[PDB]
Formats: sequence, C-alpha cells, structure tokens
Amino acid sequence: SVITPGTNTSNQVAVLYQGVNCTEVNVFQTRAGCLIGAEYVNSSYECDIPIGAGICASYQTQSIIAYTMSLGAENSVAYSNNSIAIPTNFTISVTTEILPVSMTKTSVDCTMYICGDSTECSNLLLQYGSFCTQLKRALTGIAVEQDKNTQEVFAQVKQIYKTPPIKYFGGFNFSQILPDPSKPSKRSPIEDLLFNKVTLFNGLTVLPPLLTDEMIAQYTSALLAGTITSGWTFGAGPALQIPFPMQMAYRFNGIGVTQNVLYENQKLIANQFNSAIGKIQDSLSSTPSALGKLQDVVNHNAQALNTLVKQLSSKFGAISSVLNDILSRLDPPEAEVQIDRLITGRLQSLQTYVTQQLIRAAEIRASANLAATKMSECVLGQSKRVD
Amino acid sequence: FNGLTVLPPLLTDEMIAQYTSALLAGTITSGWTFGAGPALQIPFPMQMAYRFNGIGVTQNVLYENQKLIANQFNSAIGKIQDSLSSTP
Amino acid sequence: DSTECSNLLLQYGSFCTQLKRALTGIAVEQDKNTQEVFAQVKQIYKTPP
Amino acid sequence: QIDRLITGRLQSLQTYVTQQLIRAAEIRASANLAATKMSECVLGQSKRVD
Amino acid sequence: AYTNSFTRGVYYPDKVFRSSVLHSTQDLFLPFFSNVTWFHAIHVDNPVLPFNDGVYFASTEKSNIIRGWIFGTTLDSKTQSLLIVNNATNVVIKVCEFQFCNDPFLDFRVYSSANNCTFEYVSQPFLKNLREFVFKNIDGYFKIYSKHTPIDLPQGFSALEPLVDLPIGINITRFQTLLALHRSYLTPGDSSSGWTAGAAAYYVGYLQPRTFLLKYNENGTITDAVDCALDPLSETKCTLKSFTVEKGIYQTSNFRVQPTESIVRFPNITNLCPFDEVFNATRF
Amino acid sequence: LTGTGVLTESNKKFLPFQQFGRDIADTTDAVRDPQTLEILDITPCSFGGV
Repeated sequence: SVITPGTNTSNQVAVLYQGVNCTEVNVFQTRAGCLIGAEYVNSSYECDIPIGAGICASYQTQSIIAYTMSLGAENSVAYSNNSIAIPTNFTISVTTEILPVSMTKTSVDCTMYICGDSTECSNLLLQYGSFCTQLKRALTGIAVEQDKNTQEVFAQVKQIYKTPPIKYFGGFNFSQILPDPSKPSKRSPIEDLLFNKVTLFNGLTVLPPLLTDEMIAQYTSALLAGTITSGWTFGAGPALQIPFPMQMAYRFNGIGVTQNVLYENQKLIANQFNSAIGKIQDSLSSTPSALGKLQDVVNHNAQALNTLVKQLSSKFGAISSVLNDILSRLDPPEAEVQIDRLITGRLQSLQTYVTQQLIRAAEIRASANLAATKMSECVLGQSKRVD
Repeated sequence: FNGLTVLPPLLTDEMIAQYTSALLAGTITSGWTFGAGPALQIPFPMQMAYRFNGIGVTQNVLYENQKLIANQFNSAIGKIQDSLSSTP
Repeated sequence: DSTECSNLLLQYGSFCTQLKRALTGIAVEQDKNTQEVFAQVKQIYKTPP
Repeated sequence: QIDRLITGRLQSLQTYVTQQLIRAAEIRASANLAATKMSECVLGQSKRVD
Repeated sequence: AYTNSFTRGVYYPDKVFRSSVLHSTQDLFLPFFSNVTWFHAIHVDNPVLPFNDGVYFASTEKSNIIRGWIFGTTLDSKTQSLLIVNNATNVVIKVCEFQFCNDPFLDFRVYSSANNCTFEYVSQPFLKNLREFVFKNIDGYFKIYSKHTPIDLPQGFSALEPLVDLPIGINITRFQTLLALHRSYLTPGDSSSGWTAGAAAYYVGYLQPRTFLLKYNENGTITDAVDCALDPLSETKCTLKSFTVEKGIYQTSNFRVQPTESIVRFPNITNLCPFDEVFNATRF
Repeated sequence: LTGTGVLTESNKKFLPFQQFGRDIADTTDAVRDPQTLEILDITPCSFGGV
C-alpha cells in the first residue's frame, strides 16, 4: 500500500508491505506490516491516514510521521458525595444530517445488450431459456420500489398548507429556508445551494422519476408551513394555529425547562437561532465533503453503467469482440463455438450488474425507512429519544 | 494461503476497552448529562432517585431503601458472572 | 503465478477490479461500524480514586 | 483445457464475494442497532417498552 | 557513455482519435529516466548493435552526416537483409539480401554484392535539430515513427507520429547505421582513421513492454504520460487513472519473491538391464 | 469498420494520420471517409422500449 499526503501538497510517499517483515522483504515494523518511508514519533495526535492496529500517519510540517492515535483529552470530572454542578446559561445550535432516499431507475434490454440485432445470435440465445424474463422482472421491481421510497418519505402530509404572507414570527428569521418567490424554481436558498453543490447506449436506459423535483419541493414547503404555524398538531389531525413564541414555549416544557425561561430571553434566543441558521449555509459551502453520501450514490450508479458498457469490448477468449468479424472469417460450425463464448460472457456480466443493484437497493431502502421515521418523529413532533 | 490475507482491525482491543471505560466513568459520575454536553457531576444516590422518578415511583421510596437496594444490586451483579460462565 | 494463465485471464475484462473494489468497501465498512458504536464520547473521562 | 479452470475458479471467487456482501449487510444492521442501544440506554433512560 | 533519457520516446500507438481523456496501454515503450548509449559522428567503422525488441534512435546534428540504416540477421547475402537510405531528394527502401562489406561504405555511392530484391519502396525524404525515430517489427510488419524538433536531450515532452508501416517479414536481429562525407575516400576495408566530419552524435535506447498512461488533450494530441512502473507514486496514479491523487492510502499491487532455482529429485534408481550381456556375449 | 447509424457532417478536427474516433468506453463515435477524407459522425438510429 502507498501512503500519500496528496499530489498537490507534495510528491513524498511512504510504502506499506502488509503481511511481511522487512527482514524478509527509514524502516519500521508494525503489527500491520513493515512501513518504509516514515519515521515513528512518540507524540500522539488525532490521526487522519489510518494504517492499522492503532497506527496512523500524517504530514509532519516536511516529512511523513507515523504515530499512535490519541483518543481525545482526559477529563477527570470531580465526583463527590455532596456536590452538584448546574448550568446557568444555554446555547441553541443547528446540526445538518444528510440521508439518501433513492437511486436511478434503470431498465435493460436483453437481446440488444447481448448481441446487437444479429439474427444468428438471437437464434443461438433462444436456447438459454428465460434469463432475460427474470432479469427484466428484477429491475422492474427495483424501479417501483424507488418510487415507493420517495412517496413514503415525503408524502406524509395530506393537505398542502400555504405560508401566510406577513412573514413575521416573533424575531425568528426563516428566510433561509422558506421558498423564495423570486427565483422561478421556488426553492429556498439552502435548497439551491444543495442542488448546485452535487452533480453527476447499447440497450440500457434511465426511466425518469415520477414525483418531479418541483412536486417534491412543494411537499417540503407544505411541511414547513404546517410546522411553523401549527406545531405538532398538523400531524395528529386538524391543524390548529398557535403563535410561534408559544409553540417554542411548549417545546421548552418538553425538555424540562419552565417556559418563563423562554419569555424572559426571547430576544437572545431569537438572535442565537438566526445566527446559527446563517452559519449553516457557510458551513455547507466550505466543507469539501459535506455531501459525501448523495454524491456517492450518483457516482456509484454512473460507474456501474460505465463498466457494464465497457465490458462489451472484452473478447472472453473469442478471436474477436465484434460479432460481424467472427461471422465473416469462419465457417458456421466453428462460428457457433466462437459465439458461445461471447454470449455466455456478456450474460455473466449482465447478471453481475443485476445482483449488485439488488444489494444496493436493499441498502437504500433501509436508509429510506430511517429517513421516513426521522420525518415522522422529529418534524411532526418532538422526540425524547436521546441523540 | 494462496493470496488470501486478513488485514487487521484499526482500533486495538486496548483502545476499545479505554472507550468503554470512558463511558462507564462518565455515566457513573455524571448520569445522562455527559451525553448532551458538558459532564455535570452528581452524587450517585441522587442520580438513582432521578431515575426512580423517571419510572413513576416517588424518590422517597429510594431514600428509605438505599441499603436494601444496594444489596440487591450487588447480588445481581455478582450472579451475572457465574451465569455467563455456566451457560454453555 | 503462471504466465500463460495471466495472458489468458487478461481477456476477461474487469471482473477482478470489481472484486477488489467490493472487498475494500466491506473492510472500510467494518471500521466505520466500530467507530460509530464505541466512539460516541469525545473526552476520555477518568474514575475518581 | 485452461479455460475451464479459469471460469470455474472465477465463479467460485465470485460466489465468495457475494456471500460476504450479504453477511456484511446483516452485520451492519446489527451494528446500527447496537449504536442505537448505546445512545438510548447507556447515555439516558428509555421509556420504550422492552 | 551514458545519459538519462527524460520523458521522451512516447509515440501514438493506435491511430485512433481521442479527446480530453486518459488512456492506459500496454505496449513496447522506452522506460523513463533510463540511461541511453551515446556515440559520436567523427570517424570510426561503426559497431553492430543488436535489435532486441525495438530501437529508439535520436540524433542531434546539423550537417546530414547520418543518412540511413541497415537491418537483418547478417551483412552477408546469405539472408534477406534490409536497406534504408535517405538522400536530399527521397528515401529508397529495399529488401534484397545484398551482401555488404566488412564495414558499411562511407558515402563511391554504393558498396554491396548482387541483389535479389523482393520489395522496394520510395517516397519523400525524412528531412541543433533533434531528429527522433522508433523502429518496431513485431507482427510481420516493420514500423517507423518520427518527429523533428527545434531545440543534451531536452526536458520537454513530445510524442512520435506513425511514419510508415511496411509489409516485409524478414527476421531482423541486428542493425547498423550509415554515414557519409563530402569528398571522402572509399574502400571496402579501412582502419579507425576515418575521415573528418562535422560535429554530430547519435543515441540509442532499447524498448521494453510497459504500461503507459497517456493523456490526450481536446485536440487528440498526447501532452503527458506516466510510466506505470517507475516509482510508487506513478503506480498509484495508474490505478486511479488520474494525474492528481488525493490524501489517503491506496492498495496498488502485490509483490511475490520469485523462485531462484529449479530442482528435480528421483530415487537412487540403479538396476540397469543386461545390454552388456547380449553385446559382450561369449559365443554368438 | 462495420456498423449502423445515421451519418452527419462532423465538427471535430482529426489529425492527418487518424482514421477512427472513440468516446469513452470504446464506442466508435466518428470516422473519416477513406475516399474524400471528410469526417463523419455516427449516431445509432432511434430505439426504445414500448
């Protein structure tokens, strides 16, 4: 293995031979193997390049140093049989959690992908059975499942609640999340940042989604208006309007703090909430890999399709990859066994792709169920489940 | 073998035990609070009185049976190891 | 480590690339599971004497 | 005669990797459950029944 | 002598257009930063150099002192040798097993025995200027690549273009160069005295089977290349197919110590049967 | 080079020694006429599921 601090930082490199000791290959021995090119230092830091067995590596700053991980600072809280520590102030913060909900729906054409409209090849593929029926059914099941995931997550509210025109809620500033009527897409600014931050045949195809992006944004705005004007009630039945400061007082009671604490510090609380929402956008923009999960879904699908298309060029042992040449320069008895190899190989490739998609779809379904639960419990109400 | 390696874990069993010890010490001296922010120390009997209120039993029930409750807890913790060893 | 067999296996495509990638994904996932379960606390709290 | 060995050993290796993906998914579900129990039962007190 | 070859010797391998993409190819290339033999063009005459797999011939000259090559398994007429001779007007390519002298004649325009030509070809000529050539003969065809550039070998990167693909199938194993000189005497055999000539030199390098990562720009021209087996960082680049690798740890390949010897082991086997009794019989 | 598709006048600059054009994944995207040396683009005729 190669340890590297980045091409753009420096060309220096350290090499890790994993299951060997260099006595039988600077030099260093580790339980993970012997590491060459890095010097062992006694200081412990929060490690960033994981080597294994508690050893990590990082750029010293001018050399690559390996060191043992530090599990954080030691805090020896003062226990005593008669002492209590009680907080005198608070700070309300905002945390962003990202969750993938669905993936690209794909459909595949068996005969085209296998042998590109060749009569002799379809006549020869007819002997293998109903593999394509099975494959097509599996992919169709995945597609309908993706649609159900989006439905289950977002379409929880029954009526599209409209936002009132006078957007004053007692000092709280929701401008960063409510839809902006100026832009035509009607997405809030954070939603705009999210859409801009992430970006991205021979039989395959990418069937379109159902709920278009616009309708999903409409559902999200419905949830925001409901929760802003009626609190939890809109999730239990008829939406009952309540002034927003009283709603937050309700929630304060929910965490065991008497409401007089909110009415006496309304100004400070509103300022902290506005400031935190303002810093959220900057944090999402400056972080290089804040959207790692959604980006990973997109890239995985694209890479899968690319490798599936590239695998048509492989020969799999036949004298050539294009069907026409095989059928030109050889007699039918030998062309049969020369075309069997291509058929079976391409069929195996397509089979692998479908299996990978089933496993990944199970993964995304688990994630979508979690997302729906979070919607129900955190948005439509207040949860006492810890963390 | 013939090409099959078994790479080793990243956190070593000593560091995992250290993490576990951190959680135990935190929960023993500070209760739930250490999970929500700064760890605030509280006497252990008051922590258990809090939890008694949590299940709908008034805390006077704990202050009047502290001795008995502690004995029951110690005996149970002692029988756990024997149970783990005897179970096949 | 047979030359004729590597020469012949090279014709099959990128099956090995896919296999290596899948196993690497599993390994990194195992590490993340241990991290997520145990490393919840930020500071190593010590027990009083 | 070498084609057969190649294809057979490749299929065996392919089966092993698939089985490992399924088992890894199962263990990940279990690890998520363990983390949830940590958060809710150790770091607090849960009213969820049983 | 010796001199390190910089990032040179790369050539277009497949005459297929590609735009703004990276491509990895396994072919016979000249390893980067490898040393190459250096020879001078004054006088003596010139030694034969084997044609292992392909030769990279670069030359910095300003007087047209080097004018051609000769390939083949021998200089005698016992085998179908090859001839390539440039000139101010055109190139003459010939395959006729013409027997050569003990040394190639120093241009008195030709010196060889009779010929039995089987292939012949002609076209426009190949003309401080560093001229580079790559000679390859694998699939029954003999191929030439070339490039002539303005200007030791410079550090600048530049790829060679396919010049000619000839169909002659002679088994080439040795090669020599051809020199010339104005108003120089010519004899079938001469000592190391030679004749005066302009300052010039020619370098020789040997190609090897390598994996190269070639970078095409938007116009279909190679601008950069990475030797996949030069150092660990280059090898890491080859797996990610990217000139820029991010911070992290990458599993590039595996190593395995090779066997150093072969042994055969059979038993004390000793039980020869009686041939000494039927041949040395007492009485036939 | 054998294939099927619609040919349209190209806008890409082939270098004089090249005869084929390729996109990612070896899909033959363009060709120069071997008679008039004109560049031609290849696009597969329309197809799809019903």
